Amino acid sequence: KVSGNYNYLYRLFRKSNLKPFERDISTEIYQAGNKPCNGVAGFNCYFPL
Amino acid sequence: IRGWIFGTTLDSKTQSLLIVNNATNVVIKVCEFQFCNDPFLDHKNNKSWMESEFRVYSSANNCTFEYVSQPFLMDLEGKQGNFKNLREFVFKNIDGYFKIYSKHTPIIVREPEDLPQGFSALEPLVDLPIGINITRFQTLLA
Ligand SMILES: *[C@@H]1O[C@H](CO)[C@@H](O)[C@H](O)[C@H]1NC(C)=O
Ligand SMILES: *[C@@H]1O[C@H](CO)[C@@H](O)[C@H](O)[C@H]1NC(C)=O
Ligand SMILES: *[C@@H]1O[C@H](CO)[C@@H](O)[C@H](O)[C@H]1NC(C)=O
Repeated sequence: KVSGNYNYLYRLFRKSNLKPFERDISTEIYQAGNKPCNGVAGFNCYFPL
Repeated sequence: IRGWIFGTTLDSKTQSLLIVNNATNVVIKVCEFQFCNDPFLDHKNNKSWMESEFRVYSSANNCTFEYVSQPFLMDLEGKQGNFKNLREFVFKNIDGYFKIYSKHTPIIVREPEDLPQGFSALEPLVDLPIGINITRFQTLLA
């Protein structure tokens, strides 16, 4: 789209790899460090996709 | 035994399987399911089995797979003692393909039971391109 289409999304952060021909639709905050993330957008807790 | 449930969390957070025999067909659903604590289709009377509580899941959000095919052999009514039927399956998912191998044998006359002896080979039944993660399973008494 000329303005910009956001319908196409990609997963960037994930704990482990993907086995062949395997799909993952989960969307949960991924822990970068030792700190708990009970669901936040703050330090070391980032959206996966 | 009506079927099986396969998954990893079974809490509408990750997609899951649901295989169950009914009517004169089979239904296999791959979907995000909010499974209840106790999975059954038993309960509506005292003893004559009822297919009550058809929706063992509270709700069914965005699904991915639907499939209906020819059912398996059925045993009518309820009989106790001298169980003449044995049904054995193997379930395995590799490369995003779910494989179920099925085998049925009649005239089991072993009263003490305890998983029969001898030898029998299993034939391929169906392959499903499900493509999800799998960690834990149950059995759907119903
Ligand atoms: C299975 O079939 C029975 C009888 O036709 C019906 O009552 C029941 O709702 C069906 N369940 C599913 C999940 O298709
Ligand atoms: C089993 O349930 C059905 C309805 O679900 C009822 O008509 C029948 O009488 C029940 N049988 C017994 C033995 O309770
Ligand atoms: C499937 O889920 C289990 C439990 O969360 C996990 O340990 C495993 O790594 C998962 N498989 C993947 C991510 O391929």
